[PDB]
Amino acid sequence: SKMALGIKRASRSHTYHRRGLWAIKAKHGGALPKAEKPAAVAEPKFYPADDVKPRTVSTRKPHPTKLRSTITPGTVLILLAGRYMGKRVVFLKQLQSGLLLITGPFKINGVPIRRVNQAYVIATSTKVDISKVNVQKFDDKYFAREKKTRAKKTEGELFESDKEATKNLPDFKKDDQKVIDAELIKAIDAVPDLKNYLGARFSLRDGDKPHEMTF
Amino acid sequence: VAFRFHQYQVVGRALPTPGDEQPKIYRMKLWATNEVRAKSKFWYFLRKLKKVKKSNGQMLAINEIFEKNPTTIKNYGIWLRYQSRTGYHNMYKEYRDTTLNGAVEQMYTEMASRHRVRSPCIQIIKTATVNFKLCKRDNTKQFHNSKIKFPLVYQKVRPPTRKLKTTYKATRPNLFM
Amino acid sequence: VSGSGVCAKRVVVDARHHMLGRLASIVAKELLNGQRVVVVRCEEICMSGGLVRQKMKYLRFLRKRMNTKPSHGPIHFRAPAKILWRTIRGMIPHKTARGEAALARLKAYEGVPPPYDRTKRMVIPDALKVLRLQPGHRYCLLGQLSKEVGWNYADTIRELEEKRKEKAKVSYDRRKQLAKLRVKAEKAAEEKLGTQLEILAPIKY
Amino acid sequence: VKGRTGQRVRLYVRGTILGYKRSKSNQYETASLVQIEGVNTREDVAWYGGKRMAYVYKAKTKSNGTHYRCIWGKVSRPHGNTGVVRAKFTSNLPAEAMGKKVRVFMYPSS
Amino acid sequence: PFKRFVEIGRVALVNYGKDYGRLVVIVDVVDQNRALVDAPDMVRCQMNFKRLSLTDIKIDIKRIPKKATLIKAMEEADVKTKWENSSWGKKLIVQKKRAALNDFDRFKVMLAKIKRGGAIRQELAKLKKEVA
RNA sequence: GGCCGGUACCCGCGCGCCGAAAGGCGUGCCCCUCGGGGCACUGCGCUGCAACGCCCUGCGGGCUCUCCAUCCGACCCGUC
RNA sequence: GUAAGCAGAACUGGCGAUGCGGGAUGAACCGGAAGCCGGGUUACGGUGCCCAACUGCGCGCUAACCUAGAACCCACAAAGG
RNA sequence: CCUGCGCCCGCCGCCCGCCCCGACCCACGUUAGGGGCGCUUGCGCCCCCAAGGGCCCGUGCCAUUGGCUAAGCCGGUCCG
Ligand SMILES: [Mg+2]
Ligand SMILES: [Mg+2]
Ligand SMILES: [Mg+2]
Ligand SMILES: [Mg+2]
Repeated sequence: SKMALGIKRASRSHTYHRRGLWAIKAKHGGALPKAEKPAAVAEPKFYPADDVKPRTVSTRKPHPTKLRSTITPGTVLILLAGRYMGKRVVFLKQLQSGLLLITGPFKINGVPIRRVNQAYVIATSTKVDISKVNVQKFDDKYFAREKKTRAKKTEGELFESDKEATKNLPDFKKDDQKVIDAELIKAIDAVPDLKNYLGARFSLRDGDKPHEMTF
Repeated sequence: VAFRFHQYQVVGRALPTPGDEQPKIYRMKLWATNEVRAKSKFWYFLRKLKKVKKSNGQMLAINEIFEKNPTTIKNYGIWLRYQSRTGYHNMYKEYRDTTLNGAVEQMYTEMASRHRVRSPCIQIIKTATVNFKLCKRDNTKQFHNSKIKFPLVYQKVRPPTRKLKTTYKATRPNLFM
Repeated sequence: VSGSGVCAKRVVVDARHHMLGRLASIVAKELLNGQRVVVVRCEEICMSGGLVRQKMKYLRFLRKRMNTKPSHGPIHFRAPAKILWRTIRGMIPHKTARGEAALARLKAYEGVPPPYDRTKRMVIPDALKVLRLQPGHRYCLLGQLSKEVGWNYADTIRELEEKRKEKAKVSYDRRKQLAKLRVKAEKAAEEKLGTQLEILAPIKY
Repeated sequence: VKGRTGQRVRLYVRGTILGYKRSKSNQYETASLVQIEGVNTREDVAWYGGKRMAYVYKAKTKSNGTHYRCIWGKVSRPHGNTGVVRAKFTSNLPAEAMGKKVRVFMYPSS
Repeated sequence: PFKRFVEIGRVALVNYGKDYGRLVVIVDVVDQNRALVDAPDMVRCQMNFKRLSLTDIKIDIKRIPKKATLIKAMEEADVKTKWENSSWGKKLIVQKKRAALNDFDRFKVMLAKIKRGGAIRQELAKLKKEVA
């Protein structure tokens, strides 16, 4: 219904409703409000020679990426790129930036609760029942890096010293993975053989055609 | 499914003229690949038979004829006029096929093969169903027998679709009829 | 013909009873694609058209020699392996680096010299006599053709292939016995596992 | 085979680099031709159309800690009736590149 | 002697095209190449012997039967189940099931077949040691 | 699925609330009358799409410079 | 003119002055006339290898013990069996 | 035969460079026929269409830490 949606959105009356010009006929009496003259700073510190153009605070409000039809909270994905390729994970929930949020769990797979792009995953037809996992604590800030300054060039005394020390991933993430993998193993033992499944990794051995291979 | 020929009937007449204010009407049964070619053949036969040209003619109706029972085999006869390299001749051809429409295809193919005669050189004088026990050609007559049985001397070995086919195969195929 | 695209280090071809030119085009495209091929039992390649026709074709080929220096002219080979290698070179572009690198991947033999006995010998379906020649039309074996254009090793291939066939037959009998005892093992383990093996009931044959 | 060393998962479907987009007398080195192991139909490449490949080779000198180089590309569209594909690369391939093997992953997957 | 002839009623597997795998009864032959195939879900149509693979089952019917008569003859000769249960049609049935295994079922088949392999290996080694 | 573009107008945004968000939310007419749909009065201003990466004096980046290999093209210029 | 890839005219187009795709090769035969690039689709002609595209789906005839035969011009065959 | 200050060969301690990603698979033979197993060695039963099949821990960050280890498998290596 892409084009029916196009017309239904495109109606002048429906655009009145959508922009909500009522409740703009509410506040300023029985009429549409005036607008005024901002920008009375009158204090330019320096005058560029080129014709000046201000910063773009972008007013375009892009649509959200559409999560694939074959993705359900609880679906066993297939990672495809990066250090966890072949790893089979379980999809927790497609988070607010658009990226998928998956888990090993780390007790069996070594794949922590981590962010994965939707492009690099192949949803399998199997599901798990996980409506009693409490995932609300995960978001973009949990994962946002605050990547540090490039003044630290990794030298012969940094190489294994970072391995040998622990100034790394924090202990609240340590405890996090414990709570999620507990409440998710309690959901995996239900599905027979699934722990062994997830323990395996998908390998496209000889005589395997992906166009033929279902998932 | 699709048929390379279709038996139309075209009905036409000369343009109105002050005398003979209703010019007489001609019907024909023509094979072609579509409407416009059937029409263009119709004016051919009413300009070499009935002295009427497309300019000084008018076409009133063109119907596409279909077949009664596509599910049954019908011994067909075709009486046909054709041009060899050094003259003209007249042929009679008996076919077994489920439709006259398929019989005409089979007949152009036979004239293009047995005689290198193309389509622009062939005319179908008369077509009819020459039911069994009255057929003339031996190759038609030899399928008029229940309790028929014959094995398949010629059977292409071939994978069901283009996907299943590879270039090397371990075992020499087992062919048996 | 674009190739199979298969992944073997070497693909052998039991070239017994295949059409010379058809096997030659299939193999030539495999070489140009870059997959290393080895064709054996070349002494058996069947060629359409009777033996007398292939004869006169080859004896016309003998006439073609450089007048002022026969040592420089068309080099007429006799052994079936080299007949095949020349028929394939006629199909590969052999005056460029790509084409000569292609022919570097071809190795053609009469018989099956070791280590090509203990191996699966793959036949190319698009070229077999049974599938490409109507039964009853003239054909000749490149072994007979060379035996009559003066390749003096038809005998010496023949004793060696009799020896190789008997040495293969004894080992095939041994593998029959080993496979019938593996089959009794097949059923012995199946009867020892019950519901453990239900999942393979519908996809087994 | 058993008890082997090498890669432990194949997440890519191997193929040969086949030539270029050629007429009978021209090359347009921009679009290469690629054969995937296992595709035998023009509609079987429908599922590969878009999936990304890598030409992996190795030079004479170390760079960034390796001899290995890799030039990236992707399956644009089908070519012919037998599942050969046309590949578009960031840089056009070498002509020594044809006959060698190229890795077709499934990354940009659907 | 030949074991199999194109003749009235013989059921044939169709082995090429978009209708691969169907059984069809050759109820009448057009000429030395084309015959009429009658099928339960497919209406009687001509199809060419190059696209038919003759099977082992014959049903004993008339020429161009009435559809009800052909269906009851298919029941009395039991072609569906005999075709399914014979090795040739079991090949097609198993081949479509292996077509329709997904990733996790394929994994469980892998497990079951590793364990089967180990069992056969151990049993064979024991009986080979019993063999002297 | 492929290639191109990425916004001074076409779109889009604020001027109300609810909603992290796609989005929803009002009045009056016409329509079938479930579902629900059509139309409607319209105003000010603003108006360069995003997210995360990799490298940063390096065994890096890329070069229009040089040599070489491969593929395709390719006859020796002036002239009657 | 016996004819000529000859000599002289009529209508038009081409080459000359013009690349490019096809006819293996060719100034004028077929397609088609152009700034430099990215993407798509075609014309002529093709899909066995050289060589990009099917050893595709069909039906017939030919069996050539002469170099069977295989492109508009075009690289011929005749009377006659 | 094999360089008296030269070389060859074995082992293990490794480093690079090549190749590769399961780089697993011995029948002959015809195709107007054939293949496996039994007993009259002639006849039963079964199977024949494509390796489109079989086989292999096939499942470990090319692979975390230690320990025991059946039966089985695979490799290096001595023997024949
Ligand atoms: Mg030259
Ligand atoms: Mg002069
Ligand atoms: Mg283009
Ligand atoms: Mg090609």
